[PDB]
Amino acid sequence: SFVIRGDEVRQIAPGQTGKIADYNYKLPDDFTGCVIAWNSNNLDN
Amino acid sequence: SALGKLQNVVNQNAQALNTLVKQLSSNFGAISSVLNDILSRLDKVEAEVQ
Repeated sequence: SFVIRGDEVRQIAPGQTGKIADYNYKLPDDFTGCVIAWNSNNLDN
Repeated sequence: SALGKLQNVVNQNAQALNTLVKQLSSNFGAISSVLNDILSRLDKVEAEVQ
């Protein structure tokens, strides 16, 4: 778990690419589970 | 044409392999029939479908 910009939410999936996946957190290409995301301007910082 | 059967066996073997080799280069609905092409410009999941 982590916070990213609202446009950036797209990036988190198996097989997907981009510098978050590349340099911050690689998912395995055969992941199992769920990705859950929502805004948090109370954490806006 | 005296050696009808044997020459047809040799023909059939060459014909089978040229068929089988041509088929390496058939698309089957994949974007290319030469494997490295598909790997050249796709994300690994999309590539693995193709």
